[PDB]
Amino acid sequence: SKFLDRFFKQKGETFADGHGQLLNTNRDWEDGYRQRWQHDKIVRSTHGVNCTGSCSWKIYVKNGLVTWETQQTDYPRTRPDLPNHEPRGCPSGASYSWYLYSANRLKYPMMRKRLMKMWREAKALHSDPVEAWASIIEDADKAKSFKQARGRGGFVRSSWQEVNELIAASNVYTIKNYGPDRVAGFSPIPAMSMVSYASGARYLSLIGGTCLSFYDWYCDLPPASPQTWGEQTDVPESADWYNSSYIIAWGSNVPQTRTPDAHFFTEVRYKGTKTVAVTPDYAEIAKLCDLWLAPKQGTDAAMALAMGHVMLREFHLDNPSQYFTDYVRRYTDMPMLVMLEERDGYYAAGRMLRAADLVDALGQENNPEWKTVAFNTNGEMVAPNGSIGFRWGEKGKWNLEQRDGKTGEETELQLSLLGSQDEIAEVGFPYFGGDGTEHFNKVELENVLLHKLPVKRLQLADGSTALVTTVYDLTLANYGLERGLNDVNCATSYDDVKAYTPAWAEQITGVSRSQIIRIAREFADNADKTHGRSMIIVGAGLNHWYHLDMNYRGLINMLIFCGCVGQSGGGWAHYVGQEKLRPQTGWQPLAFALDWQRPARHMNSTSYFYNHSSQWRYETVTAEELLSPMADKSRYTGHLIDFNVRAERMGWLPSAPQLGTNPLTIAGEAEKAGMNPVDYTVKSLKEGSIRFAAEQPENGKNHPRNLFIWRSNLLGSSGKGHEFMLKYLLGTEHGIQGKDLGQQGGVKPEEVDWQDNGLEGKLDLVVTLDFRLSSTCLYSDIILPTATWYEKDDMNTSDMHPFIHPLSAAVDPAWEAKSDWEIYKAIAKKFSEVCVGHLGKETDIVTLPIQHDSAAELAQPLDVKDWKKGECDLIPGKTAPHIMVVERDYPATYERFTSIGPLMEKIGNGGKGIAWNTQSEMDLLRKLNYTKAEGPAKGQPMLNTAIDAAEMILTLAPETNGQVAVKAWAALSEFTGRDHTHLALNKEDEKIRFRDIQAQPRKIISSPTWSGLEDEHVSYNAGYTNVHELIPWRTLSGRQQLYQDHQWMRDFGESLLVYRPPIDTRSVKEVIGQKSNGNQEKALNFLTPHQKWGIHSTYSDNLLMLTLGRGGPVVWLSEADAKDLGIADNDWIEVFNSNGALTARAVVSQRVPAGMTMMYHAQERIVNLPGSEITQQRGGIHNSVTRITPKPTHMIGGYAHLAYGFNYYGTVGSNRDEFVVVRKMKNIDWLDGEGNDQVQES
Amino acid sequence: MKIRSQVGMVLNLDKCIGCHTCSVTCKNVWTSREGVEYAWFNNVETKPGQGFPTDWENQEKYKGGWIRKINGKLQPRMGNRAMLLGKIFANPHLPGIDDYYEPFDFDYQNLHTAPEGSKSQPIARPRSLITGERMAKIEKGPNWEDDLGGEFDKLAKDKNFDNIQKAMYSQFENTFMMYLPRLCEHCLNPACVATCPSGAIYKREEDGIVLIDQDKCRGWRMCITGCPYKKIYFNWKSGKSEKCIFCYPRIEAGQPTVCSETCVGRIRYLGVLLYDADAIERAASTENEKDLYQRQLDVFLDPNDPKVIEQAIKDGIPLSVIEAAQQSPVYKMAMEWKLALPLHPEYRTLPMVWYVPPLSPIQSAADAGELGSNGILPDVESLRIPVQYLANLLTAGDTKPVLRALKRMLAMRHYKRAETVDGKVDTRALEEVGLTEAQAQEMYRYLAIANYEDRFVVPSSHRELAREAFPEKNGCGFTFGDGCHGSDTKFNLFNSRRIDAIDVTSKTE
Amino acid sequence: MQFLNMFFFDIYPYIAGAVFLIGSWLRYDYGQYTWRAASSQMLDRKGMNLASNLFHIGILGIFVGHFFGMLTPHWMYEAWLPIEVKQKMAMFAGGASGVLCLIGGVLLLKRRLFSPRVRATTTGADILILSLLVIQCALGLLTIPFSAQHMDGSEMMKLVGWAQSVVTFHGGASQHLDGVAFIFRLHLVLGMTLFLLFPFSRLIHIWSVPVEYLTRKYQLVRARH
Ligand SMILES: Nc1nc2c(c(=O)[nH]1)N[C@@H](/C(S)=C(/S)[C@H](O)COP(=O)(O)OP(=O)(O)OC[C@H]1O[C@@H](n3cnc4c(=O)[nH]c(N)nc43)[C@H](O)[C@@H]1O)C=N2
Ligand code: SF4
Ligand code: SF4
Ligand code: F3S
Ligand SMILES: [Mo+6]
Repeated sequence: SKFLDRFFKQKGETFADGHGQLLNTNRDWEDGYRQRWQHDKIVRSTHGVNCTGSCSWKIYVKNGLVTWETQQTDYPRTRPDLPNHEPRGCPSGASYSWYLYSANRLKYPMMRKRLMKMWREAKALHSDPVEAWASIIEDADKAKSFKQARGRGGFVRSSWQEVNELIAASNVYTIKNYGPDRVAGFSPIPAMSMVSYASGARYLSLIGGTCLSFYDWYCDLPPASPQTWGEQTDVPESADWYNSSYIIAWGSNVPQTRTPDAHFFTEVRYKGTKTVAVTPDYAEIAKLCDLWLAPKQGTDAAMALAMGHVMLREFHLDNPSQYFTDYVRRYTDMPMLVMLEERDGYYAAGRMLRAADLVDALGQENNPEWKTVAFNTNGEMVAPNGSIGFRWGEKGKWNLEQRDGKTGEETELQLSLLGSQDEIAEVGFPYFGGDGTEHFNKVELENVLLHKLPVKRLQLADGSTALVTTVYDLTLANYGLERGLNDVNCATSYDDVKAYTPAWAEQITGVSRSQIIRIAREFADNADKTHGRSMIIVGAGLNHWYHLDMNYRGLINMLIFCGCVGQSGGGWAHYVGQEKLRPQTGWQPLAFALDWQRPARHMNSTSYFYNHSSQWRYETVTAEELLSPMADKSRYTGHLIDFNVRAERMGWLPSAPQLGTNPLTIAGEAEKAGMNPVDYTVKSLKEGSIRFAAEQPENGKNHPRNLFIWRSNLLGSSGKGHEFMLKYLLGTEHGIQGKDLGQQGGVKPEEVDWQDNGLEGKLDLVVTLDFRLSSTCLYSDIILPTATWYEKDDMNTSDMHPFIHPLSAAVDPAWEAKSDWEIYKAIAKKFSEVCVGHLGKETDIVTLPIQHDSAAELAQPLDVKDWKKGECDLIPGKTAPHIMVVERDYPATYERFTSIGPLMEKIGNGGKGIAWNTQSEMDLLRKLNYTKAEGPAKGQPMLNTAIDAAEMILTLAPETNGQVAVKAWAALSEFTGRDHTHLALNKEDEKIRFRDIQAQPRKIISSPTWSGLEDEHVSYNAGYTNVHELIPWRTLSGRQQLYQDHQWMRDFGESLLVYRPPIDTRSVKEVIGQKSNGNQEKALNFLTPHQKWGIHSTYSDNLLMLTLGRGGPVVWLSEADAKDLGIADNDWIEVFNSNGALTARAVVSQRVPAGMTMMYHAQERIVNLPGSEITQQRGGIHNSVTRITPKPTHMIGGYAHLAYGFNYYGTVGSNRDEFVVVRKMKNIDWLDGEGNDQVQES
Repeated sequence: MKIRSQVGMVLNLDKCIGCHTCSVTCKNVWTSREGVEYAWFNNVETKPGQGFPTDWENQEKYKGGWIRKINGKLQPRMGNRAMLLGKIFANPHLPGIDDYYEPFDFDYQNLHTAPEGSKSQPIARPRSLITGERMAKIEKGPNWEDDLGGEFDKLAKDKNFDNIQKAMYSQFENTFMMYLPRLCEHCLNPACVATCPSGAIYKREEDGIVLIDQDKCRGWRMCITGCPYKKIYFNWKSGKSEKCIFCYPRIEAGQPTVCSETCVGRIRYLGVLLYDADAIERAASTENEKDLYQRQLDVFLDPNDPKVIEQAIKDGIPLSVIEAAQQSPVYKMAMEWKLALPLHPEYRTLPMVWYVPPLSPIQSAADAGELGSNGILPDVESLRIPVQYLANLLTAGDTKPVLRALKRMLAMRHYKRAETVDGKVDTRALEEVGLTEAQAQEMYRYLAIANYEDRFVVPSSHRELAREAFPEKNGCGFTFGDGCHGSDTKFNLFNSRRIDAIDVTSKTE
Repeated sequence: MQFLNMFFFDIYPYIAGAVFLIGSWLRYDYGQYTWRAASSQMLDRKGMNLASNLFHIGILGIFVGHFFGMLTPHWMYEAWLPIEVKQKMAMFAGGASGVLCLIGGVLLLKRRLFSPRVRATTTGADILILSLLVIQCALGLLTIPFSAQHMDGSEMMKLVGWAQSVVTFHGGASQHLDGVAFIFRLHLVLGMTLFLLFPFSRLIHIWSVPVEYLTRKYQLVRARH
């Protein structure tokens, strides 16, 4: 009895001279918290979100429910001299548990009421579902009635049976009547959940639908990478930062966007490493550094150029560094010869010299036009090993051994011609540092700066003669280095305001010249002292600008000049999205059904949405204004989209839909014409009887009709030009504020049909899979409840660390949810039966652009030829896209989906320009996954569960199977003539199993798929293999490309890097003041760095994140800008421009520099948003004010390192150049009929 | 002389990345119930700022902690026994829910059930978790000032800016921000315990964790004012107060706390500290408040001293605890290296959760600057975070121990760079701050490499001593409701017996 | 009438007393987590300082008065404090307390019922117990003018006769009440009722008045247990 207990005895000794008393009383009550902590079990799982985190967590189940999570700390430990990874994690991660039973969980499949009513009424008149769908979609008033209901409520509970049939029926109808490529799916970053992504991609591939890209679309793809290295993206792991003795975090908010890895950065400081933060605002990254530089946003390239200048001057010219010199001699294209073109009174840098150009062709019989030329220290000319020409057609010479491509002897390339020139020529270099808006400082010089370059005259194989010079010489001139020829445009001192001097950049950037000099000096000095252990961590701060390539090449040159790339502790550390799915070649066949059919239908998303959401109809940027001043302006006429269409027909970029005619009918017509399908298509393409769909995107048959969205919030996050998507793709009300080309009476494109009244509501059916009702879901027709990351099996890897671990089901999916894998399996199943009678064993004609890393990448060597313009014949695979024949067994879709195809055995497996035999793997898989008892796939391994699929990926990939890893290195050894098998021989027995990684995360195996090593003595550092194994970079020259000689690159003024001011989107001056609410309006730069309280839009509806943040959508403004506008902290404000409007609350702060505003990326459109005073609609989101604007240099294809590849190259979705109008809101109307509205005075 | 032990915590602010992961994990496990949904046992605040609750550091307003009277005796600033008792009907200092923030939720179901034919896209508005009424606008939150969120003249109200001319810090170029994660200090001389009328708050003997007995607490809500760190939160629904429980259920078996094991930055250190409980009052009543820091260090005992080891044993300290104390990272940072400092020692509570001040980028100067005594690395004088600010926070306004810690941290850096870049031995910086090579290499091991086993050295609380673990092992958890838990007398009105106990006594002795 | 008389003043008082004591004991042993003052101050500080002090300081005045007035025997200084002197005190001293009490309580009730945050988080018992106390206080003050008709302390003697018979378990307690003013009957009934409802309301905090604190050592430490 606690009552009786109250009855002196429980008093022990006092202490501290009567200040304390020790009591001997009951403490049983303490059990109260003990029983809260206790749980049923812990399950290992991770997060399927795009964060690069890839952290393993302990999922706690208590009372048969998921209650919380804490980080796993059992990662295999790193070397003793390196700190370990545990515990990783971040705040969003720690709050995921909230989703499972939250008020925003999607529990059942939902359907728009209006659509369900017409579906059930249509089924009553059409026993066949395909014909039921037809009755609704071919009726203008029916179609319109549900497309205009999108985003306007009315969701009703449906069932898997009902939605699966409607989806299947719709897919069948669309494929049969318009074409397979009229059905598409969008899902990004597969590394975060390999099999979950594979689910939809596999079904779509089998049926021929298009698989949209994401790396370029999100602007994570840094085009500069493919340009310089011929690699999409490969970077050192975070652990490697700890081997660096000098680091610069440039436009990378490490502690906020790389949270789980930040400690490597805070800890390496204690080892003596100096850190420098470069951000316009006082970002979180600054708090952790020794120095904070704040250049004006968008001007960073300027700073880089200046720093490159000092480095070249001090460590290359004055007191030449042995390490740097040898480094750029052997690893860059600097010693490579460039041909000079004759202009008017001066020369211009043309394409690079090729073996072919010389008389005897330097002895190069094979691909002589694809091999670069240089001078050895003995004045002799030579074609050195490694040029892209040695990659195909021959073997043993595609390496970086400093040898003569002809005799095979040891040569030494000379860098500068200065000292053996035949004369001095004056070469013009484009200069844009004088252009730009009023918001950025500029410096006037000349659109064309002339420099004195040392040259030599050569006798070309065609009789003519020509002047040449090295990339090196060309590079020192571009940087403004005085070399003794007394060049009025070269610097005389760092204070001389010339082509890229510290004094010059001080004006553009605003960063003190002495700061630039000091840090440039320290960085290079460090690199010299450590042999390349200087590193730059860069991110979206720079990569999301229209001129991201310049920003990046600026940083890249600094690292190359100091020989930092390829060395542990040094290099280019690019971190954006989680694009490093390590077990690549094991995963590709699963996700695109390459085990059954080759090829699939990949598409670069930026061009896709630019075209279909009709964002081109509002384009304010012209190609002309981006042209080099030394380019023939008349050779580049047309709308930016015209260049895209030409690029497509030339085999450079992918298409979707591909042709203007159903690709399933082309074969039947070739049969009648008496010729095979391929030839018949080329004849029709030349004749014009069959056209590329891109030419007429609004005729009614060339726009996608069915779209699947999963593991994406496209219409509330990534969707640039949100209002345009709502209007042209969805057909609902929108908030676009500006007029189109037609309304302004501008010049119409010369490659695409024009029509004043654009086609709206092109999407017939939008299906979204998710566990929470996102913004995308809110605007869909069908919502499919999918399983959370704590309710399914899958795998995850990242660029940050080398471990591969799983996602596991702590419990079975709650309510009626299903994993993405099971959702698509069921759809493929219903599809296989519903399609019977409409589709059988069809023959599909598929276009495939010229692929990088394939022999065909060697397409157009010297210039650009448009077959449609008669400049050459239409040769698929060279001057146009490959035209492939693909057989499809629509009734067998499900059986193929649930089994590993025969092609892995018949043809083999491979990637990155190499192939190997993978028979043994297939035999192992037959034992692990079991085999089909009968049916079309009888005897093939099974793919019933997500686990079978995961095992497929593990067993086939070289990164997770040492056996395959050796066959892979063996394969590459044939190309280089050097043994690379030793890189994985001591791990040949290694085989990573799904269940083993559930017990403990496993480190992967060194693979030719990447350029870094998974070793116990050296950390993973990108480009390490190129530098240490002498494997070439997949570039024209084989070395790191400083000089881009493709026609377009030259004419768009980017053969060498140069400063380019932020572009003018002209999205403000046309609407500012047009709808005054009485409050002052002001134009500000609209920046959207990634947020702290979520990852993109995921977690944005998470109450924990919302409570730690500002309770909903907010925008940061400087104190000065807010005070000028009369905005107080937390006031309702409105940000808008030509593209649309958004509403939010303000965060007034001192760390935000005047002139800019920041709406941290993805806070979406479902929580705490009032109506807009501009559109009279629900306030919009951050992408309501942005619009896609492609850049021509990102459309280049069929040119070695500049050839297509899913997520490898393509137009990007930049957005930092954007400007907006800001103002304090007046009327705060919620548009909900609650009568709970407010008004902000003054 | 009475030796007692406790697992202390040291947080390396220089490594804190202000991510709040520590706050989220604590919330998920301990305070997700209605009544404490607004409570954040662990919370992180960005400085300059007033924190959570607003201006908790202002003791003239909130009345937290102790005061040393003229006669030299200690008294809680709240008032003596009678003064406090005379404020019980209505605590005149009690912080209101608004001082924290009004806990809110959103109407997500509106996105789901929005009727067909809505005139505008449906949205999810906020609702009070206290009234359930619609909230017109959210005007506050627990981390509302995150990353300098707010006008400088507002954030600078920060109590730590006293005696500092702050004007210069409102200039863009002189901007600075740091992170202050905090939980309960588990003080040696806790004010909360001294301010609870019913005596429901106590310090556990074996591990020094301070808890609020949920059975005995009567909801007099004075302890809240009593705590100068405002880390006790009133559960508005249960009517009782709750606070960080230092994750005792885990500590008891040797595990790190949740906010310790989940710290993404790897900045938290857990280690035993032995102290003389008999010296507590004497130390906390020292005349000059700039001495409380050193006076507390003097209350801590040397674990490798056989005199202390023998006394600890005689006083009941488990052998594993003494051993853990001898390899305690907390002791190495507070006693040996002098890198860790207490939080607001002037409250006179003898806080047991210490901090290592943070470094920061160098300040703005006329030119690119020059090589100081540490070469390219910073000198302590160039740091932009005003040291006086840090001192008001950690050392009662005395800048000497702050500079010493910062200087040593930079010294370590200087030495390591010499070693790893130049490949040379250069102890110039070390000698300047009084560190040896061995001390620097050890500092580097714990701070830089920070192996899991070196950050957390938690001994068992030995729940088997002085109790009966066997019958507990066999019967704990069967919560059928026997009504005999929580009392020492066996008699109970429901005529029942404990499920986890043996009531059939041995007759064989 | 005679039946209802014996029930309310001979029987009921013992029912309410048994429920009060056994209810308190039972709830103490099996409901420690529910044994709190249930402060609502944090949710709305506005007016609580004045109202709560007014109510508590007054209610405690009455309690001291009621306690020594009816439970203290007569032979105990009947010369220095005869019945009518006690009445004089109870009317002015107690009446003033009761005025402070009624104002406090009324303010508290106005707040509990109309302060959004307090009303949204209140329990029914909190409204019922506070309403009955405000009523019991008004009733109490209303008896003042009735006791003023008998300044000789003849009325007070009857009530004190009853009370004392009840607590010494002497049967026939209701007889002492023969002819007393009705208002007094109501006050007694509603008052004992508060005792009946005591163990099932927030009133249990009264049991916990922290007297021990005045002589307690500041620091507390609990040993292994
Ligand atoms: N917590 C969290 N983590 C995530 C994500 C998330 O949504 N949340 N998403 C992923 C993904 S997909 C990406 S693409 C990255 O996180 C982007 O991060 P990053 O730090 O590179 O970009 P950001 O755009 O944020 O820019 C970083 C900082 O650079 C500054 N800045 C912005 N503009 C500029 C500029 O023009 N120049 C320079 N030098 N700096 C500039 C700014 O302080 C910003 O915070 C990554 N992990
Ligand atoms: S969201 Fe990403 S970074 Fe955060 S804990 Fe999960 S996996 Fe790690
Ligand atoms: S988890 Fe660690 S690094 Fe992150 S805020 Fe908390 S204490 Fe700082
Ligand atoms: S004062 Fe004591 S009674 Fe409870 S509310 Fe605080 S622990
Ligand atoms: Mo990204």
